[PDB]
Amino acid sequence: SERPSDLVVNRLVLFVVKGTATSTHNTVKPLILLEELGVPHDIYVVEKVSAPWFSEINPHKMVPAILDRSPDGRDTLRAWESTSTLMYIADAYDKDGTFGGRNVQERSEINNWLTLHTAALGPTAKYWLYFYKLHPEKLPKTIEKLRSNITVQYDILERRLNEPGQQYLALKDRPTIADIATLPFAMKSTAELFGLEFEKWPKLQEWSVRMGEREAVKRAWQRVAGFGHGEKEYGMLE
Amino acid sequence: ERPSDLVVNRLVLFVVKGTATSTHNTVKPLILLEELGVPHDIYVVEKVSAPWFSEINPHKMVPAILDRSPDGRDTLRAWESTSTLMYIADAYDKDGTFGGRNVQERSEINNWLTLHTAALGPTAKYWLYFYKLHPEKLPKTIEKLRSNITVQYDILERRLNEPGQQYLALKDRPTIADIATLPFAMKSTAELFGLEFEKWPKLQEWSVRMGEREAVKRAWQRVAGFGHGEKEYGMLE
Ligand SMILES: N[C@@H](CCC(=O)N[C@@H](CS[C@@]1(Cc2ccccc2)NC(=O)[C@](S)(CO)NC1=O)C(=O)NCC(=O)O)C(=O)O
Repeated sequence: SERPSDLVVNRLVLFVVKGTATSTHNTVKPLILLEELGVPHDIYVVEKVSAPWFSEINPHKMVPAILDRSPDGRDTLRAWESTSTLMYIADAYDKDGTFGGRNVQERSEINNWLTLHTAALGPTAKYWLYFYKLHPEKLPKTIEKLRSNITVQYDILERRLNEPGQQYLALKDRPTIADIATLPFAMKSTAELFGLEFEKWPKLQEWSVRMGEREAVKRAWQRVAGFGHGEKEYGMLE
Repeated sequence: ERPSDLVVNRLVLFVVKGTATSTHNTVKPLILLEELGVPHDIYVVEKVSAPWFSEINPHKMVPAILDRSPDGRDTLRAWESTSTLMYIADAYDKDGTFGGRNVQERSEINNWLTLHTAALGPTAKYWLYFYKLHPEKLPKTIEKLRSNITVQYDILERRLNEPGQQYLALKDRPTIADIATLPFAMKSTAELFGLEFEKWPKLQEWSVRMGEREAVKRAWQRVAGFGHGEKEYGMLE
C-alpha cells in the first residue's frame, strides 16, 4: 500500500507498538542502545503490524523495525528483527565499538552470547507467550516444556556469570549488545511472568540489577511503556 | 582437561558423526570455510555432553570453533551456527565478500541472517524435537510449527520474487545470510517437514543456484563423511 502521510526519514526512525507489559520486550533493545550512544532518532507507533505499508519495511511484520538514511544521506536502508536492529545501530553509530566490540576477540564472545539469545531464549520465550495466551487452544504440555527450556537458558547464563571476573555476559569489563538483547528476557518481572523464582539464579539476578541501574536502560524502559499512550496514539511522535 | 589430540594450530571446526539430521547446522560454517579457502581442522565430538566440550560451547552443541586470535595472544571460540559464520567472516572475509563491504550491505545481510537465526532456525529445531525426540507426541504443537515453517518459506519466496533479487540479502552475490538459510530451505529438508518444495518456486531455484556452488558441494560431501572414514572420533588427518 502507501506510506502514511506522517512517515518521513530525516533520521533513524524506530517502529514500535502501543506500550504494554508484553509489547516492549523486543522494541526496548534498540531503544536502550540508541539511549546509550545518544543517537538522534524518531519513534513511529504502528497501529497494525499487519498493514501492507509496514511489510515493505519488515517482511516479518513485527516491531522493532528501523528506517534510516544511508551514511552519505542519498539512500534509505532498513533493519528488522531486534538482534539485527542492535547490529545495525552498532555498525552505523558505535564506530569505536564500545557496545559492538573493538576487535575480533571481543566480537567473537559478543556474537556468541548475542546469538545464544537470538536462537535459544529469544524464540523459546516468544513460543512460550504465544502458546500461553495467543494460540486459540491451550496446550499445557507444550507450555510446560517451553518453561523448562527457559530454565536451561537461565542455567547457561548463571554458569557464565559465575566465572571469575565475568561481570557481563560477553566481556568482563563492560556491557555489550549481547547484554542488551538478553536483559528483557532475563529480569525478575519477566521471570515472574514465566512463573519462575528469579532468586534461583543469583549471579543472573545481580547482573540484571546492574544492567537496570544504567541511566540509558532506565530511560528506555520509561519511554517504551509510554509510547502510544501520549497525545498521539498512533503514527510519528513529536 | 582437553583430549591429547585436540590442538589449535589453525581454525578447528567441531562436528559430530554425519547423519541425515546431524549436519544441517555444522555444514553452515564449513560452507564459508570452503568458500574463503580458510585453512582448518575437523574434530569429530563423540559426546557433546562431555565436560571438556562444555568449556568450548556452554550450549553443548555443534558446530563450535576454536581458533588463534589474529595477533596470536588468545584462543578464541565461536558457537551457535550463526555466530560461527559471523566469526569466520570477521577473521577471514577481509573484503566482506560474504560479510558485507559497507553499512548498507551489512544492514540487509544482518536482516536475513537474523530472520533465519530467530524464526526458521529455532522453529525447524523445535519441529524436529517434538516430531521425534520429545517422550510424548504432541500433534497440535507439531502442526503449528510446520505451519510456521511455511510462513518463513512464504517470506523467502516474496523476497526472491523482487526485481533482480537472485540471493536473500544482496542482488548480485550470496552472503552468510544465504549460507545460514540454505540447509533449512532446500528440497530434502522441505520433504522431511512433509512439505512440497515446488510450492515455493523462486526459493527452490535459489536453493539449486546455491547447491551448484563448488564450495557448497564440497561442504555437503565432507559433512556426511565425518566420523565414517579412517578415524571415528577425535581430530581428523
Ligand atoms: N542453535 C544451534 C543448535 C545446533 C544443534 O542443534 N546442533 C545439533 C545437531 S543440528 C540439528 C539440525 C536439524 C534440525 C531440524 C531439522 C533438521 C536438522 N539436528 C538435530 O538432530 C537436532 S539435535 C534435533 O533437535 N537439532 C538440530 O538443530 C547437535 O549438536 N547435535 C548433537 C547430537 O545430538 O549428537 C545452532 O544453530 O548451531
